[PDB]
Formats: sequence, structure tokens, C-alpha cells
Amino acid sequence: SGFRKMAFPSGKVEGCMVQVTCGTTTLNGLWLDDVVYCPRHVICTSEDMLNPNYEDLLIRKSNHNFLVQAGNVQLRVIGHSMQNCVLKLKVDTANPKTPKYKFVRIQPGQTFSVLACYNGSPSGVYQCAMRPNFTIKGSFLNGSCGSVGFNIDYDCVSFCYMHHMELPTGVHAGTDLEGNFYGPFVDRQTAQAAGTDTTITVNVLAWLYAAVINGDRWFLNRFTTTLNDFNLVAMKYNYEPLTQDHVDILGPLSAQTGIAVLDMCASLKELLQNGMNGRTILGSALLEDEFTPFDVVRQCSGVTF
Amino acid sequence: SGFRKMAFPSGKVEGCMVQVTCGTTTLNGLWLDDVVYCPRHVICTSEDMLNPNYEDLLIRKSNHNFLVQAGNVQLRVIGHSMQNCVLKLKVDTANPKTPKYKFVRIQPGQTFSVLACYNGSPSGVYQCAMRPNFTIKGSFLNGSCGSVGFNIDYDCVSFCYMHHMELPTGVHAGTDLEGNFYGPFVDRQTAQAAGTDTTITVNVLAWLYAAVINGDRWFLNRFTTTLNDFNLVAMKYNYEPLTQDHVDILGPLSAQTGIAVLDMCASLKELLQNGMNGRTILGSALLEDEFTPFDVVRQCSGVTF
Ligand SMILES: *C(=N)[C@H](C[C@@H]1CCNC1=O)NC(=O)[C@H](CC(C)C)NC(=O)c1ccc(-c2ccc(OC)cc2)cc1Cl
Ligand SMILES: *C(=N)[C@H](C[C@@H]1CCNC1=O)NC(=O)[C@H](CC(C)C)NC(=O)c1ccc(-c2ccc(OC)cc2)cc1Cl
Repeated sequence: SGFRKMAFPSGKVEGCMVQVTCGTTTLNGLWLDDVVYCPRHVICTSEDMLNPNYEDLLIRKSNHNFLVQAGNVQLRVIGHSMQNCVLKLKVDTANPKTPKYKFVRIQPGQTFSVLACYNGSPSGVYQCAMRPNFTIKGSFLNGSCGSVGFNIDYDCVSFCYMHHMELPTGVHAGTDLEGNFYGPFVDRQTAQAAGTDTTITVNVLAWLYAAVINGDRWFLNRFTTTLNDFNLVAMKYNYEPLTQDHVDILGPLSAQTGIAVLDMCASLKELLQNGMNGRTILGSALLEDEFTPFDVVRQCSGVTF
Repeated sequence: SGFRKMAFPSGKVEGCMVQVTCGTTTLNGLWLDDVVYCPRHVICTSEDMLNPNYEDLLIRKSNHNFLVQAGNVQLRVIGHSMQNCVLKLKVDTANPKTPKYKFVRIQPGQTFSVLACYNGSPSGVYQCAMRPNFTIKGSFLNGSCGSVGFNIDYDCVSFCYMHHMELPTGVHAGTDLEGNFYGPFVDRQTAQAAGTDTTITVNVLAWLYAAVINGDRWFLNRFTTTLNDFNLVAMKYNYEPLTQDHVDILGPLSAQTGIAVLDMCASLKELLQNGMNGRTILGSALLEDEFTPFDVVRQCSGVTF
């Protein structure tokens, strides 16, 4: 096809992954400057995970109870603090591989790369999207907590995600790098319901736009529509209501492809009702919503770092 | 679902990507020890690409005609040589970031990660598979030549691919790190037909096996079959004939899932004939063949580096 789900080069982020062990529990940590960030439920035993009292379990723990390993070397913890749901460990050495970074909280629909880590060593990288119900559909096993989601632009690394748990529906939930969970989720072993998920509409439109340059044009039609009428049929199929803001982001894409945004909305409208009839767009037989407009522009123009 | 296409951490490979400019043409290079590897058609002008005579165009070029840039620093070329279809540039400095590496030629069906590069700076990483017709379905633009495909195990980096061109059907063709093209392809601007592609059967079986642990079990049935009868229906649907060797690789997977290999073949057989009926396995509405058995084991057990 010529279009793939591709993640940022994980070079900068690999230099910050460390191992954090507390008692018998071990997970990944993010070593930036002289601080290491990790999920706070590292101080939890298997019995404590059913209903923890984190402020009560933390005070029992001390600096020497936290062992940080950066590969085969040891870090010495000279202070600890709880910020919401992340643990902050102050070490005596500043990470020589700390990049120009930034702690951001992303919005639903936005994408980011995930460096899946186990025991502080990188395992794999993949692209992910913040679902509108504030979950992510990742690939995580036990010991994956502490892995981070990040974006990179030019030279800066924006850490936006840290992994914490898996929901009963198999999806995943985590926090930003300040400990605040994405969504109405808490860190304890209880049945937690994610809301009714939806489809990021502006993302599907950017994907259909990407398909036009890459050869697939069979879904294109000659019908057009209006912004309202599209939203009326988008509500029924569990899609986000497109706004004038959404159209403005799809703007430069429509100027390159030469097909107006409202024309593209009509093609998706008919794709929504008429189905796919067994055909494929860009190799997929479903409608992809994990490509932002900026993602489509980045891959069809080749922005590097 | 709990299963994603995830590429190796690209940290080691980013340390070897350099820029190579010859005349007005520029592409990516791979800097290992004191040698830089790059596609040989860097010595080609736009007119020369229609039918080059590489040995005749090379002798006109000299050391000072090759400028290698490792970021903002310059490398000095102290010798050049043509190995098949790759150019070898000997520099005066050994790359300090050279990892433990190895030059391998992979077989059809095998997967590898691709670090897409432009002007010697990494742009993105994604998973790819060597199609049985010796093409790959990648995501490449102009200036992407010189990007490499690689696998990583424990600590070693096995470079298996270097990008060279795009075929009329939108797929891609390249060489190993010794210049030998994968398939019957040459480096010139002419209509080149890739053969009739097929579906890596042992890969689809490993994917259905991955779906079993991850929750999807609706495609499972109670019919069983034999190795022959499966192959007879695999030929008609353009699938590789499964061999006793293929079954042996799917062995440890069948022992974990507790379902024999031949039972799994019957389920794919019915999936092949009866279709999908609109259902989805692991979120996809098609049968994925870019997951090797070893890939499925690696992600369902968490092998790190
Ligand atoms: C971190 N290392 C680890 C990664 C998890 C585990 C496997 N896959 C992942 O993403 N994180 C955890 O184990 C956390 C720890 C909490 C204290 C934050 N817990 C969970 O991930 C978790 C929480 C609740 C349930 C659950 C499911 C269904 C229920 O009823 C049907 C009840 C509770 C499961 C899990 Cl894995
Ligand atoms: C490397 N930087 C560059 C990357 C290509 C270009 C865009 N996408 C890619 O993968 N490599 C090339 O441009 C090479 C150079 C050769 C001398 C190896 N060429 C091609 O990629 C190429 C070759 C032939 C055709 C072609 C297609 C159809 C035809 O008739 C229908 C005839 C020729 C196209 C291309 Cl892009």
C-alpha cells in the first residue's frame, strides 16, 4: 500500500529505562536527570493490591528499600515522594543520557509511541492512541508497568503516558508523568469499567486522505454533504461529532489532495452505511482511527529527527 | 485485543545512520566500525537511472566526491569499493556507537524491523516481513534509500535489509548488507515485475495461535484434518504448503495452548472457505501473515534486550 503504523525512533527513551525493585515487586522506571519515575504500586504486595492505602504503605518503606538498577550499575536513592499515582525517587547521579524532554498530558484521539519494557530493558516499540474513553489498546504483560508513551519532535521528547494496569475488557489504563490517571481509573485490583468507546472521526478522515495519495480511491464518490448531516450519521455509528476545529486540522490535507473536507465526509458516510463489500483500503478491511492528521502528514512528507 | 505489531527498540541502529552525498544525490548510510554502507545508485544522476553502467560511472568518482555526514560532523573517505549493489566507504574514524552486529540474509516469511531514515536522521520504525516473492510492503519516500532492516537478539543486531527501490505495484525491493538483491531485481529505473505473491501459512497459524491466548477463540472448531488435505486447500487459496518442518516450529506454541497443530490447520481451512462473516480476530478483519512463530512467542512471553 505504502502506509504503515510506524513509531518514533526509540533511541532517546531507551537511555532512560531503569529497573526498580521494592520488596519482591519489580517494575520499570524512567530516569530523567536525578529523578526516577515509576508506578507507585511497586510498594504493593499481592495481598495489598486488592485495596491499598498507599500513604500508609509508603511511610513503612525507606530509601534503602528502593533499589534502582541502570543496567548492571546501581543507583542510590537519596529521597522519595508520592506524586498522585507515580513514585519519585531522587538519585545521586544525573542520567548522562537525559534528552531534551517535556511532560505533557495528551487529549483523546492523539497518538504516541510506546516502548514496552520489562526489568528495565526495552522489549519492543509500537504506535498507540488515547481512546476517547481514556484507555489505550496496548500489548502489555506482567512486569510491563513503568513503560512510557512518548512523542518526539525535532529533538524534544514529550513523555505523555506511563503504564499502570489492564482493565477487564483487555484494554489498558495509565497516568501522565505527574501521576494523574487518564480517565476515571484507580490503581487497585478491582473490576473497573471503561466507558463506551467511540471512533475518532477526524483520525479516520485523515486515514482516508492518506489512502488517496497511496492509490486507493474506490471509496471516493460524487455525492458531497454538509457538516450537520455527517454528524447525524456519525452519532448512530458511534463516531465523534466533527467540529469546525476538526475540519481546520484536516485543512492542509485537503489542499494537497485537492478534495474538500466535506466531500471526504460524504465518502466515509457511505462507507459507514454501505459497508466495505469485501474491498480493502490500504490493506485493512476496517476503518483505522489511530492515525492523526499530523501522523498522516508526517509519513507522507518524511519529517525526521 | 492484547497483541500488536511491535518493532525492536531502534536505539542501537540509530547510532549508525549517517548521510551520504554524491554530486546532487543524497541518501542514508550505515556506519559500522570504519566502513559506511549505502546503496550504490548514489553515483547516479536522474538521466543515468534509466540504464546505468555502474562500473563505468564509479571509476569517474573519487574519494573527495563522497561526503559522509554523521550528524553535524564530517567523515573523511579514505577508500571506496563496489560490492555488488552496495557502496563501501572506508572512513578514518570507527563509529563509537557500533554495536555487536552481524550481516545475515533472511528467508521468505521471516520478519524484521525497519528504521525509515531520511538525510541520515531516523524518521520512524515499523515491522516488516520478507514476502515469498522477495519484496517487502514498506513505507518509503524519496531519499529513504539506505535505511536498513534489522533484528535484535539479547545484544546482537542482525542487519538483513537495505532499501533500494520501489516496484510498479507499490511494493519495495532491496539487498542484504552484501549488495545481493532479494529476488530477481536490479537497480535501474525500469518496469520490474515481482512474482505472484503468496501468504506465509506458518505465520497465519502462529497468529491464530496468538489469538487463542488473547481471548479470540470463535474461529476454533471441532473438525481436525490431515497435513495433506490442508495443503490441497492451501494451494487453491494461495498459501504456502505446510511442511513437517513448519509444524515443528509451531510445536512449542501448540504445547502451551494445548491444541494440536493439525487441529489449528482445520480451523484456518474453514476460515479460508467460510470466510469471516464480518467477525474480527485480534481486531483485524483479514488474516495476518507478518507474525512469525518466534514473533508470537516473543510477545506472549516478553523477551527483552
Ligand atoms: C504492571 N507491571 C502490571 C501490568 C498489568 C498486568 C498484566 N497486564 C498489565 O497491563 N500492573 C498490574 O498488575 C496492576 C496493579 C494495580 C495495583 C494498578 N493491576 C492490573 O493490571 C489489574 C487490575 C484489575 C484486574 C481485574 C480484572 C477483572 C476483575 O473482575 C472481572 C477484577 C480485577 C486485573 C488486572 Cl491485570
Ligand atoms: C532511494 N532513495 C529511492 C527510494 C524510492 C523512491 C520512492 N519510494 C522508494 O522506495 N530509490 C529510487 O528512486 C530507485 C533508484 C534506482 C536506480 C534503484 N528507483 C525506484 O525506486 C523506481 C524504479 C522504477 C520505477 C518504475 C515504475 C514503473 C514503471 O513503469 C510502469 C517504470 C519504472 C519507479 C521507481 Cl520509484
